[PDB]
Amino acid sequence: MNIFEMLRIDEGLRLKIYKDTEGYYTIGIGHLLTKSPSLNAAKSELDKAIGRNCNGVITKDEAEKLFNQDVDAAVRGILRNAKLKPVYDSLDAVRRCAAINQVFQMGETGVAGFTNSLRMLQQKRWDEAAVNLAKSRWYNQTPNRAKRVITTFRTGTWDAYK
Ligand SMILES: Cc1c(N)cccc1F
Ligand SMILES: [Cl-]
Ligand SMILES: [Cl-]
Repeated sequence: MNIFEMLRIDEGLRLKIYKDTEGYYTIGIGHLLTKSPSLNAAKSELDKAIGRNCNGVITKDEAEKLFNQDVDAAVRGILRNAKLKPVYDSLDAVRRCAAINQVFQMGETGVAGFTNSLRMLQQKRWDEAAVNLAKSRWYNQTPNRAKRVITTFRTGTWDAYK
């Protein structure tokens, strides 16, 4: 198990523009295209990112290219965030994947609001952090996944990903 397999399981793979859990246009492996409700806006974004007129459709290699780039940006985002960085370096390798997962799904932002949890995770209070993490719109909106990520932070193993 690694980040890529992990995320591939949580986000799945689609070659055609689709709406994600929140209604936004996305493609590939959870690659958000835009929050606007204008599909055309989304197709433009698509083209821009792929660098070619896709007409809402892409290849597998293309999807995986976005994927790489996205995994990268995210970690990179973590590392650059002052509040994030320290927590992230205090973790073992599996838990790190869990951090990445969240940021990928929610942004530097979305996450920058889990202070209490962050702190708990930094103190290595697994069970506490996990209960904390669950008291969230995040868990309530996408429980199955959130469950997998939380079990991941709690245990430090890939059990939930089987
Ligand atoms: C999202 C996250 C968590 N949960 C813990 C440490 C760093 C980080 F970016
Ligand atoms: Cl791109
Ligand atoms: Cl879910």
